[PDB]
Amino acid sequence: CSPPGETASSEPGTTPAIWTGSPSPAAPSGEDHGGGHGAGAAGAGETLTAELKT
Amino acid sequence: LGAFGAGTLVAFIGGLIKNPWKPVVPTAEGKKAVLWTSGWTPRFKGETIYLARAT
Ligand SMILES: CC(C)=CCC/C(C)=C\CC/C(C)=C/CC/C(C)=C/CC/C(C)=C/CC/C(C)=C/CC/C(C)=C/CC/C(C)=C/CC/C(C)=C\CC1=C(C)C(=O)c2ccccc2C1=O
Ligand SMILES: CCCCCCCCCCCCCCCC(=O)O[C@H](COC(=O)CCCCCCC[C@@H](C)CCCCCCCCC)COP(=O)(O)O[C@H]1[C@H](O)[C@H](O)[C@H](O)[C@@H](O)[C@@H]1O
Repeated sequence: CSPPGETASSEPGTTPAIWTGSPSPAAPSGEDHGGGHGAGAAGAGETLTAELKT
Repeated sequence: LGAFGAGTLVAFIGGLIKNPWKPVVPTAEGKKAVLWTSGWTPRFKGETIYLARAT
């Protein structure tokens, strides 16, 4: 006997889309954070960069 | 004798017997039995399982 499911079905297929993972509910109960500070405002954390352009 | 033998053999063996289809492996679709899963089963939705090489 042959297994029930095989063969292409003459269907070409499509290139897999770039993977975009989601946050981890099972492992992380909440959303992890980076830098910490007092941040008495809307929220900036302990990490804020800048780029100087000409 | 028959009842005692049945009970004693059940007592011996029941230690060994393990339900292979007890849902033990956590999965994005609820706990599942081991044979239905592997390291590639997404433990949570959208989980990124990298094809990591074994150096
Ligand atoms: C949760 C869990 C695993 C629980 C289980 C517990 C566990 C791990 C183990 C124990 C479980 C079990 C299997 C318990 C029962 C053990 C067992 C086979 C009991 C049988 C006893 C019984 C039910 C008797 C029913 C009444 C009846 C009709 C008795 C007459 C017929 C029988 C059974 C005769 C047996 C005769 C007998 C004990 C022979 C033993 C053979 C041996 C090693 C030696 C014989 C022997 C003897 C006995 C001498 O006294 C002696 C004295 C001086 C010189 C020489 C000898 C000699 O050669
Ligand atoms: C004549 C005997 C009449 C009784 C028939 C025996 C079979 C009936 C089973 C009914 C119980 C099912 C519901 C409740 C129970 C349930 O759900 O358990 C199941 C497993 O059934 C058990 O309980 C242990 C089974 C008992 C051993 C039976 C051995 C077969 C018999 C037929 C052979 C000896 C009898 C004499 C005949 C031969 C005569 C010789 C001349 C699944 O395991 P699991 O959910 O993982 O839990 C695990 C725990 O069991 C486990 O002890 C523990 O070790 C952990 O593994 C745990 O993971």
